[PDB]
Amino acid sequence: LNEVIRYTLWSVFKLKDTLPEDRAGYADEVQELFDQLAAKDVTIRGTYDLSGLRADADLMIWWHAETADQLQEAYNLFRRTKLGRALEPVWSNMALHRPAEFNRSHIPAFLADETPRNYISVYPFVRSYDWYLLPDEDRRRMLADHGKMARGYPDVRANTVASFSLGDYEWILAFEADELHRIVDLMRHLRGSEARRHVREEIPFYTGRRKDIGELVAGLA
Amino acid sequence: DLNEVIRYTLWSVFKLKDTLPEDRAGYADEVQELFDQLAAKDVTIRGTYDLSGLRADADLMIWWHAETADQLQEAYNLFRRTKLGRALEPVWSNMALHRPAEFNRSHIPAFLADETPRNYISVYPFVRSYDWYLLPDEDRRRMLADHGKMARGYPDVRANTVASFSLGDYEWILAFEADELHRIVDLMRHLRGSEARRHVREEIPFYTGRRKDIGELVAGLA
Amino acid sequence: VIRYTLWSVFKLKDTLPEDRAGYADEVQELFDQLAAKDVTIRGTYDLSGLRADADLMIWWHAETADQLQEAYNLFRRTKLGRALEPVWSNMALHRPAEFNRSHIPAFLADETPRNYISVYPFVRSYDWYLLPDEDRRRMLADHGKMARGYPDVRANTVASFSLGDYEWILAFEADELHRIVDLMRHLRGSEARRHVREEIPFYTGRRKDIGELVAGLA
Amino acid sequence: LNEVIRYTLWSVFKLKDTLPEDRAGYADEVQELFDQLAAKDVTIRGTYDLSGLRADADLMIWWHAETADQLQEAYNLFRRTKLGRALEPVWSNMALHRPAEFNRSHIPAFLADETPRNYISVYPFVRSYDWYLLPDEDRRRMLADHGKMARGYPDVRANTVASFSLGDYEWILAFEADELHRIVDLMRHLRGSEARRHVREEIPFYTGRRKDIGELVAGLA
Amino acid sequence: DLNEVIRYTLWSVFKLKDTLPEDRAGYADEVQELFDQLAAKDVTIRGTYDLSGLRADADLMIWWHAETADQLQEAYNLFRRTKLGRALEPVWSNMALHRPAEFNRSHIPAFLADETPRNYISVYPFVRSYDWYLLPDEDRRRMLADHGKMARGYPDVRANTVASFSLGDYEWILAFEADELHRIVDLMRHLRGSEARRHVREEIPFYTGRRKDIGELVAGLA
Repeated sequence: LNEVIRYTLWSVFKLKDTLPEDRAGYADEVQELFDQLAAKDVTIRGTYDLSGLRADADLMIWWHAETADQLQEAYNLFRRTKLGRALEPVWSNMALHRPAEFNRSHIPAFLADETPRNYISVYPFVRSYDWYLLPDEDRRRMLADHGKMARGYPDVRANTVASFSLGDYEWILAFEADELHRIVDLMRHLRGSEARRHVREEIPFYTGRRKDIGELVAGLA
Repeated sequence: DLNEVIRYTLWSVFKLKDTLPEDRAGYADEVQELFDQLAAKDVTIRGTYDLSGLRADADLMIWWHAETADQLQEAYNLFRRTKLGRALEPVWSNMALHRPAEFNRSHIPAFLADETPRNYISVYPFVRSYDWYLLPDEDRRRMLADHGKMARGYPDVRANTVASFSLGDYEWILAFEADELHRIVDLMRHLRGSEARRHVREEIPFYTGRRKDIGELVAGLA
Repeated sequence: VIRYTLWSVFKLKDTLPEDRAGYADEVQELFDQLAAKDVTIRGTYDLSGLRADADLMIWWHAETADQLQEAYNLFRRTKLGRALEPVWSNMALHRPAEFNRSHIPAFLADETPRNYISVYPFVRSYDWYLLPDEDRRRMLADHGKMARGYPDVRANTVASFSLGDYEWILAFEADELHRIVDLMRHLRGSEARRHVREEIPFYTGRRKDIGELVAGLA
Repeated sequence: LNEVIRYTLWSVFKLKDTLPEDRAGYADEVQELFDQLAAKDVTIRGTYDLSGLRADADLMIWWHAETADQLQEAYNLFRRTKLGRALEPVWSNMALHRPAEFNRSHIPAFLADETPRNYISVYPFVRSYDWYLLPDEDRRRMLADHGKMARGYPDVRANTVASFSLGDYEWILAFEADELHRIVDLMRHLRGSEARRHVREEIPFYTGRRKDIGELVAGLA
Repeated sequence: DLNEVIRYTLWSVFKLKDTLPEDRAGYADEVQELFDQLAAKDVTIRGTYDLSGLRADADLMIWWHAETADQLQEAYNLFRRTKLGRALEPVWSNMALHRPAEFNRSHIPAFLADETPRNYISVYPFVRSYDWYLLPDEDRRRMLADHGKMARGYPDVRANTVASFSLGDYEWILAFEADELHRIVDLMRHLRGSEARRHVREEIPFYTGRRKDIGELVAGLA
């Protein structure tokens, strides 16, 4: 299973303005595309309401597929929908699942049968310049201690997917949880790991409520 | 006790797209109607704030809080449909939620304690050093205690430091309330003398302004 | 005691009209009504060409932040204001100096405005205010005496903690522009340059009557 | 071959909204211009689909000529096509092959005229302030040691081209391979090189699929 | 003695809002007329440069200098009123002023010594390290001398490094002219070997282009 090929693309959009007072068929059209996409092996793990938690983000789409190419096609197809034409691209990064350095049983929840949860917290990651230059023992230790420190939070599901030379980052992280504050306390608790001493960048956070494209479109302004 | 409530707090900053119209008759009223309706659910609107002139790309800040984030999201998009909302671009909207303090569980944000909101506010995000939370518990304790001790001469300035890890780009959203603006000024200058200042990576943007009823605010905006 | 001071920077949306008959008078009218209310318009400055995203600055002060907020919105309603984009607007408030209390901003001591200005924000190092008082006393005394040879450059350094993103806002006015330049360069030799995190953006420009300023702008 | 004066320019664009549904002339009119520029010595090594992998890029052009002025003319002409009047410029940096400091048979894989592969990732590069002040031995060793580390990845072609004072950066980098995941593993593997301690900037990344102009015009939204 | 002259130099960079019309009418000529009128008032226009393609956000540069800042501001606003001006938006406009070099009073920017503009320019701002001006004089004097020596193989590249403290965000504006673009590239990479490289905080954006008469500039542009 450390041998699948799967590309994950999280892509974030913001309303150009408000959606129209009459938005009949906006939701349905997008759902239509989401199904014929699901025909091909392009799965839409979730769409997400990001309104109000960020001023420049309103909608997120999590899709994954077997080639980067299929995602690119999906992205452009969405932008042709009547909804995508009322949105502006904001941030859209792709990552690719690779075997973990040490613990080869570490697997992202979207490749481990796990259910999508109510809330998501997505964000890129970039380590210090000498993270990967460290004596393997030091990095395996900090990476293991850091996983211990989170064993109290199995109600928060992790996706931690390599992204080197797919964009500006080293990793794209996604956290799934039914209770939003459990994500908060996880981050807060993990500020205690020694790994925190080897971080260059973890911005921007996009955090939202997983929703059906029907009520998502109705919720948006 | 209050350290066991779940209260999400949201600060939403807007700027005029350009100017309100000359006749702005329905604008404040329609917004007050929405605020009244949000108050029927437990969506409380602690205040609206005039930020114009104190920052070139901010004119209006709504402070609201509620039991789920979803109600804030709902309230937010509902605001953006009002006539006032359609004259405004979003600029900065960040959510936080009270978590128990680490050492002193009697530290409670003012909005949680149902304190009275004051005439002026300064809201700003906050990010600690990378090694702040890794420092041995004794050293973080006496820097957190010493800094609150330095604030004793300013009881008129009411803190609202709230956790925000993974709600957005920051660790903490801070909101200070006082009836005289220069006292916020004087508190920060004085707190520059606390040793915790050596454990700061980020603390901008600042959104400072005057608390106003929605009718007066909509009248005085360009 | 208690004077708030505001520097408001705008840039053209495009150009002004060819026929700009009303524009300067309308603004001068409002400046006159504000001076009645004790909202002082200390100057308007032409910033064009010296920065691509800035064309005019207004320096106004008053007894409360609120009067300035009100003045700022009134100005954005004029014809000239409606032809502008807000770029950078930051307030400060004088507080008595930490060490030498004769040291006060020029515009409180009522000195005349000079021909040119350069306005910029300031943020000191994280540990500047944690230093022993005698160290900060020495560095402030020394940086100030290095400036003895530039008595033609008037300072206005004004605390701005919690009003916006900065700790101080700085305004230098001199009759010859190059004198500001040489002052800056010479002070790069003060030890206090070791305790700086941020000192941009600079807005530098020519003091002009509002009439002359409207006509010269693109 | 370290004597050839060759300027190479990568030009990134993004859609202003979307192309029209009726895009008949679009892909053809561009392909004409490419034919003319190749009649001069303006080689167009590839067009690339960048969409979805970045929210603010959709199309990259990799061109190169004997003179920088030729590329400037090519650029303004392309911006005159119907496809070009449909794009905002996003990022366009030029570089120029100079001999290597130590190993003069390291030469960009594009003036050793090779084959453009399916996938490219392009990004700028700026070294630490003191990298060039290091004793020649130390910089020699690190560049050599980092070259060894990429032996396992010979299906990935390196172009790394000096850029000093043609723009903000010190080099432009382009990596091309037929299997996208191989660029990913190469970057990750190379984070173990000592030269990682002498890096100040390496972004934005532009990664995408080489495509023929007609196929690319049809794919974009 | 050129050290006692006062000469303000301004580089003004613009990008196209979209693309120029097909019918470029007297676009080139209206601008050339204004340059001539400015030339009459001792507003020298050393060069106009094609930036396009080498930077996605710049197509045109104007290098003009004069005896007062004010004259350059007027030139600038007048240029913006031309038909070409109305088809551009400003990107980056910085002014500088020659002041006597710290140690070697013979170092003089090329334009002030009335040398000939070459085919290619690269312009960029510069900001030194915080302690740069605080190093003991002989450390800084040695480092600048050595950096001079390292440039001796490049006399075909002319330097115009000029003080800009307080005129904008920087310490110096630098402008290098050469007849062959690759000589600039090579000088830069060669000077990375100077010790002064350890005392650098900022040196972007770079605007690098080809010197062109207004007419063919306006014609080659998109």
